[PDB]
Amino acid sequence: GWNAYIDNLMADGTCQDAAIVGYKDSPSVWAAVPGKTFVNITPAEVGVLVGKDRSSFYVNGLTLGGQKCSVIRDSLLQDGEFSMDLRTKSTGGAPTFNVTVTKTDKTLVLLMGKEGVHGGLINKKCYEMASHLRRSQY
Amino acid sequence: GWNAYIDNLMADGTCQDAAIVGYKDSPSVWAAVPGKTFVNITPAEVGVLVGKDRSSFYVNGLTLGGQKCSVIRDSLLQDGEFSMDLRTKSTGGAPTFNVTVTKTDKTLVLLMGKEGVHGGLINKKCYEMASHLRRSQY
Amino acid sequence: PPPPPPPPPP
Repeated sequence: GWNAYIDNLMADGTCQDAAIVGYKDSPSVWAAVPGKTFVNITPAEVGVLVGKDRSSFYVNGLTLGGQKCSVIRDSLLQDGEFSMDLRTKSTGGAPTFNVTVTKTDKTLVLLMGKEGVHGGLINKKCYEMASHLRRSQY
Repeated sequence: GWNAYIDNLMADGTCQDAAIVGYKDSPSVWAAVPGKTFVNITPAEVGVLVGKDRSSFYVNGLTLGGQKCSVIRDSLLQDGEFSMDLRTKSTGGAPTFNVTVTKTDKTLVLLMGKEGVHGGLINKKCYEMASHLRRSQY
Repeated sequence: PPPPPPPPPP
């Protein structure tokens, strides 16, 4: 059951949002955090994340469930790396959060840290979840 | 993922096989040493392990991955000493090895030592891994 | 002594 991955990912308290998105064939949220952002990711957005054309990222970012983010590093489609570091964009002195997106054979794993959690910590949790999945042929 | 536990258990070179098996709901091998015995454990064999008949397998042992084994001490369902000790039935052939099956909340940690390796050493290794697992809610 | 891994898929 995919919701168990959500629970596992959310356990230590460092994250405020998480999702497991299926991008192949017909993209959909397999599991996410109800009442949050990632749960609202659209197939259009998922298409943007996995398209071969990375033009817009460097134009003005992208959105995740409506939430606009800035691309710190895009290696999502790059073999052996399969990761992309983001940062939410805010208005006013509202905080910004680190977001990481990793990709596997059939899945996209998304994690949004809470205010104050370092991007490096978010990247490790995500990458570790992604390596486990790809080992199970997912 | 679970692969690290198998690597950890086998690291000291005293064991020839190891496995972590989920027994709740639908028994499944979560990780086992490749090309060996435990990787072929079946839901029926697991059923016998966590079964109600705790003395029937004393005259007629049991099978793990097809391998016939002799129960030399059964304490799997006992408060505290949640372990079981067995030997590999050298009905034919020649080499006999010591195996230990330990139980946690959701898993069964199985260990098989190499020829000559002291049983208690397999028990220590298998028992400490499960102790780590149960304290980690597993 | 690593942390407990994710459960197996589905």
